[PDB]
Amino acid sequence: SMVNTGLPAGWEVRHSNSKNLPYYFNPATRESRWEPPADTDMETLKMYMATYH
Repeated sequence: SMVNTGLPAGWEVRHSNSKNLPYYFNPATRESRWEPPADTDMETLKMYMATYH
């Protein structure tokens, strides 16, 4: 997986095998994020989170 995300700096989009949402793994802290938080960069996500704009 090789994408740009305006996620908070602990970014890495993972996703469940059969269940339908992603989960955002932090590599540098043992933690994860579920939906776009206040520390996120929506501008750098609008180019990501939607295909048509």
